[PDB]
Amino acid sequence: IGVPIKVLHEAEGHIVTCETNTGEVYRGKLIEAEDNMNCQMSNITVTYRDGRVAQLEQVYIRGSKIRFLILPDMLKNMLKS
Amino acid sequence: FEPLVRDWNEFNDINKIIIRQPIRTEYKIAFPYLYNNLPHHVHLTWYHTPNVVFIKTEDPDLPAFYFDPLINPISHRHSVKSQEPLPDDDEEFELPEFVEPFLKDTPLYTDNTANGIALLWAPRPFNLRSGRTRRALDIPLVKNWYREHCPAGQPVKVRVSYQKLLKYYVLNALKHRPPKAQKKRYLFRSFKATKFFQSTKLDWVEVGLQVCRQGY
Amino acid sequence: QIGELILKRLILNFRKGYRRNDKQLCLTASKFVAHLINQNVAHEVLCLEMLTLLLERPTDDSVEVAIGFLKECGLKLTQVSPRGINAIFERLRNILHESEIDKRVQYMIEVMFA
Amino acid sequence: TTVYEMDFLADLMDNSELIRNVTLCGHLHHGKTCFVDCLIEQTHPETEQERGVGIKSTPVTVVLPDTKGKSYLFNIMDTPGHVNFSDEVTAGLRISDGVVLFIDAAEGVMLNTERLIKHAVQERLAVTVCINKIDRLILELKLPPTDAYYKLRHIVDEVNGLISMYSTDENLILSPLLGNVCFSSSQYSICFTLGSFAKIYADTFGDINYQEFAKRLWGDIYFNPKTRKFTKKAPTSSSQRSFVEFILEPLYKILAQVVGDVDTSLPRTLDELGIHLTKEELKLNIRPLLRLVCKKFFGEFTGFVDMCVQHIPSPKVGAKPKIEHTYTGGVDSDLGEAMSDCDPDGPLMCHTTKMYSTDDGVQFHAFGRVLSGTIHAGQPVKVLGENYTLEDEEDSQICTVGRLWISVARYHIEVNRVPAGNWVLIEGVDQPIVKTATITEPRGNEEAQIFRPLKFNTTSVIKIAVEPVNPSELPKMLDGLRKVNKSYPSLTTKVEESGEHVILGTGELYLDCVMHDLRKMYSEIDIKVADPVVTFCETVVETSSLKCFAETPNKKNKITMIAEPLEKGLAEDIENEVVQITWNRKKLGEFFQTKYDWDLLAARSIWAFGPDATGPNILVDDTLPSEVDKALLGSVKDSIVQGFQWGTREGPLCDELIRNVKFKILDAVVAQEPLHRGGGQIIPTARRVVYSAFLMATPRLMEPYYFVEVQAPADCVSAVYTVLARRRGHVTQDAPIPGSPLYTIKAFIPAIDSFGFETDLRTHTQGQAFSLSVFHHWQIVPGDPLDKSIVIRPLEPQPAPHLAREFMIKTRRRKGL
Amino acid sequence: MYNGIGLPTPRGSGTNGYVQRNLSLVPDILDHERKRRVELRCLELEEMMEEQGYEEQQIQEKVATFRLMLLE
Amino acid sequence: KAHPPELKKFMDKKLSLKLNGGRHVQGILRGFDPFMNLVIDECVEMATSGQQNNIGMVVIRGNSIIMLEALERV
Ligand SMILES: Nc1nc2c(ncn2[C@@H]2O[C@H](COP(=O)(O)OP(=O)(O)OP(=O)(O)O)[C@@H](O)[C@H]2O)c(=O)[nH]1
Ligand SMILES: [Mg+2]
Repeated sequence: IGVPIKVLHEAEGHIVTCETNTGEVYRGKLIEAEDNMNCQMSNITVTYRDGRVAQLEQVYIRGSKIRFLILPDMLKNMLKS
Repeated sequence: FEPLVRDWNEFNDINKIIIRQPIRTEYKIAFPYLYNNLPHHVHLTWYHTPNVVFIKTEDPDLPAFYFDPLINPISHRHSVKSQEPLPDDDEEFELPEFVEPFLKDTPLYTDNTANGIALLWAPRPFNLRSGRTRRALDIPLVKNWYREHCPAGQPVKVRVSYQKLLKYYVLNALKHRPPKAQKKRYLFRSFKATKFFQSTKLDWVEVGLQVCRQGY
Repeated sequence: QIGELILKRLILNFRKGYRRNDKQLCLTASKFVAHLINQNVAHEVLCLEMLTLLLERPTDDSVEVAIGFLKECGLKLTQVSPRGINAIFERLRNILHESEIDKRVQYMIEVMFA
Repeated sequence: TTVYEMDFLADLMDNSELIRNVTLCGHLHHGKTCFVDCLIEQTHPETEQERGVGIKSTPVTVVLPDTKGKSYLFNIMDTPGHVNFSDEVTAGLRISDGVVLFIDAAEGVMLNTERLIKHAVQERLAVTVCINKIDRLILELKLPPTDAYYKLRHIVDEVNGLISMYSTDENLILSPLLGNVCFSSSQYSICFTLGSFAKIYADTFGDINYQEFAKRLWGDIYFNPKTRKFTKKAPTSSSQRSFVEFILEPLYKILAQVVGDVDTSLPRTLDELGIHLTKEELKLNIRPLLRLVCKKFFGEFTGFVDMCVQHIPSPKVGAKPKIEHTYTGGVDSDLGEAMSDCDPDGPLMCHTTKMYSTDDGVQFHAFGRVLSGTIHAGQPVKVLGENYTLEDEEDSQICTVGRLWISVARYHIEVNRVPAGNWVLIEGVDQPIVKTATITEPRGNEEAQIFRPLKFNTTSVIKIAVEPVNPSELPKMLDGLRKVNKSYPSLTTKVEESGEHVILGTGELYLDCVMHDLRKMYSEIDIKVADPVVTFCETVVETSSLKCFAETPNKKNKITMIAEPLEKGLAEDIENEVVQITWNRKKLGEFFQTKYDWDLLAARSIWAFGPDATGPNILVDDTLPSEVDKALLGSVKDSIVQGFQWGTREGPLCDELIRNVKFKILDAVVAQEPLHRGGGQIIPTARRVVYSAFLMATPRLMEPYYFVEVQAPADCVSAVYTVLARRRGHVTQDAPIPGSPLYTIKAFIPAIDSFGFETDLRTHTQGQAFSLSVFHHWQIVPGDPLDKSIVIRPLEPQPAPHLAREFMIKTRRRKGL
Repeated sequence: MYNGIGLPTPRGSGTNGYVQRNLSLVPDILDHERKRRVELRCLELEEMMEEQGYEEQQIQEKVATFRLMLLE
Repeated sequence: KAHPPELKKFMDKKLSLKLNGGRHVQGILRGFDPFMNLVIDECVEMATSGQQNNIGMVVIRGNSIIMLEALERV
């Protein structure tokens, strides 16, 4: 199991930002993060490629189709590696 | 021991007590503060250390782990006991034919485990595996003997001896001073380093006779 | 030979009472067989077979039959071959703590342990 | 005489959905403090000790990773387990949300364990179990692995039966499949749930699904190798259950290899597990070696944190089913819901339950939970004391905050701010408060209530008089007493009108520690102390065959009332809050008639309950033709009940409480216009009616009893028998312990004769036996309290016919005159 | 058990300080209760009448007779 | 490993599915496997025109699943 993955699981319960492979940007609370990067989130704000926003209560995004995630800086303080 | 240092009160008004059981010194030492006026320089002792239940075996024949007649039969009984959140089969489940009981090539016991467990609750030197070596005078062989509680029918002679050995023991423990200081002259290394002392190996008895002749 | 014929007859009576669900006859024949095992005329393997056939599918009746047998022949089996005592206790604990047994078999097991 | 990590701690506090508040409870010596110690060393590689018994609790809050790595903040209230100190447990039980009950594998359930499951279910907490001290089945008791299974199953089923006994709703049955129980060995670094063990199985071996696996291990599932498919009963192989073959037998072999064959087979077996160990670390002795191997294989602590996280309320979910009980209104308009939000915002309603004195000075640190809002340094706040009702605000002293601390066992890490949902040690709120406090916002007032002060499971019944040696220092001693009344939850101190200071406590060891702190720390005066005696009660045995009726000073109102005895069931219901008259008379009536064939007219007649809200006596009103004088009786009921409760409290015989009695009004000649003459001078009239009936036609005395549970070897049973005979015992039960070489004895003993019974027992048997004691019930003392033909030889012990006589003559001599 | 018997130190006392235990040691009550008897005589009559009718007149009739016929 | 997606929470709920190709459908989750292939019942194609057409019960390959959004509360 990968070092970044452990740090992701650490962000469960925190507000995170996710960009997909298609560039839609989802911000909200990370409920569950699976080993393969599958992500369950809640109370989302989504910002599309045209700039428009929307609001969603509940989402789940497949790990493969995630480009990246932004996590809190609360985590930064795994320095062993 | 000799006493440490050397009118009217109301609580001992003999009309105002109820005496059902006489207070006695063993209570007065179990609970120093509740049962005692002026408790000073008193150490508060209490212990209910979980009674250890180790069953000495008779022979090396029977297996190590073995229900002993001495143990009380479980025979746990209750109502129609219960039923589980038991995920019944006939749906599916299967173990990939790699995994196994974590180590089944190993037997439960050997001709060394019953012994090895008996060694686990044994007096201080023997429950070990390794330590430093002590001097020969530093090893009291008989202390564990006089530290015992009810000699139960020995002449008053030996009971008084028991109590006086306990007294000496306690005074030792009580008056213990840390080393607090150190200068470490080495008499014999200082001697050997001079041009006047030589060294050898002798029979004990020989240097015994030498020391006595030289004393004379 | 005479006591042997008596043993064969008590074996017939015990297997009859048991196989035909006759509580009284099975109980009496088990009484004679336990008295034999204590008088040292009936072997330990046959008493083992009796206790095992009674505790094969223990109900109130068959477990209680084993319990009555044991209340008298628990000394012979446990002093000649404690293996019988250990097997009896373990099998009792399993069949009376892991199957749908009631206060009847519960208290029979309790009497056994007593 | 944690730089980049405390910030992380703060953000965890701020999440309020990554924290869990749990109380670590159980019986005596069953593993709590060692659990906590090995745990803080897992996180930090960075009186009591001589006692070997913990007396007062300690809180720890630490950050633990689970079986997925997500860190949590854990609030762990390590309690003492001596049945005499149950007070401390109650404290934790309020300010926490779940309970981890530690049970011993070798003993099972005993006194304090069952009593704590009772106290935990009646306060509606979460209940988890750790069956600890499992090596005592392998190394010590030497049990075939299947009988280890049998014993574990037995313990779980019995705790299940009891938790069902005290709680109606079959919402939860405990079994490790649900994630309710860890298996542990605090000192040998092993704690595991079926979840954690199956995940270990998966991670080291192939990719098997650990969840579905864990669903299959405990509880009579067998497994056939060929099919590789677990089954209910159908091996005739005479094989073991899934549990044995897959979890126990491997654990037996681990231990047996470590302690038996450390020299030969251990390197091989260690290879087969994946642990590598240095030459230097295989030169350890067997206990350190065993623990090191078990730590290296079993990982740190995942079983516990997993079980708890999975079944903790998480104060955010948390609060709502709690403020039913804690809060005096619960949820009405403003604060019930506000707290239920658990938002770090606004209201700032906190509950402070402890005060840990600083070694140096007199001051304390109040310790409490912040339900709503967020506390900061210097924050001006207003306390709400225990007597404060909304229309008596003098009780609220107004103050501020000096420092803020957060706790590991004995390390104080000072912070600036704390949000709702945590515990905190607040400096500055010491001087205003006593046992309980409710903190609210200073100068920002909306309006505030208090949570009902702590309720305790046991009644404090032992009595000790205190005086200084020279009265010159009576004030200093008084300082001292205040302080200890501060630090001990159920220590009740009162200065009795005969001029003394009586201290009222739980047991002999309790009072010993009280006086230890009294003489050691809080005041250095030399103090005399009387011998222990107990507090009594008054009751009757038959009805007042004739009545004395009291009439006003200004002879206006005539009050006729008699007395008679209740039955025990309904009086205990009065105590249990089962017949709470907070109902309407309708519910009262159905209750009474339905259950004990009480009269519906008896129900219409029942007015109130006496000594206080909870008083085992009853006041009844039965005179129909004057009954319709509701103009006058409906007027006078207030003074009537006041005089009733006064009379019940202040005692007729020896100034002590009465119980188990029913009084009846049979003629109320009320003054027409019962103005202020009546209203003022009728309360003593009422209580003299009470005394009149009571003393008139059957005084009797009542004294408490103690429940004693004695562990003992098989032989020394007779020994304890004899002891209990000397002290008026009545041993009830004596029973094997299943799977142990010990017998358990359960017996009663008059709390009078309970003094030194423990040490007497242990001395006579060379420490082998050991008893704990609890108050259980009162009872009739066999004497006639009121007989002048009974004279008392003033120092030898009385025989039974006169115990009550003596008992009064002594106590009044010091109090009643 | 040094139970408040003996010497602090048997030291300069001329004795060994050995202690032992002394082996040779051994009238409205009836009228108020009639109104109580009368009490349920109105309610329980009006109740048993309520069981067969709560018209408050048929029960007042059964209660009025039970009050007059009993007091007679 | 060979893990399941954690979707039991979403079982028998109405969902909005964003697929690759800018494709979007809506339907009730009836099941799944470790590859995140889905069974969706009462499925409706939301054509880029805005028009919606009922396609019934269908299989969506997890490969081409970008994102799902619940139209219910879980
Ligand atoms: N054999 C064995 N003993 C253990 C184990 N874990 C803890 N102990 C016991 O733990 C004791 C240490 O104090 P604790 O019993 O933990 O303290 P406690 O349980 O809170 O009891 P109190 O402090 O009086 O409430 C030692 O006496 C050991 O007997 C264990 O895993 N195996
Ligand atoms: Mg402790």
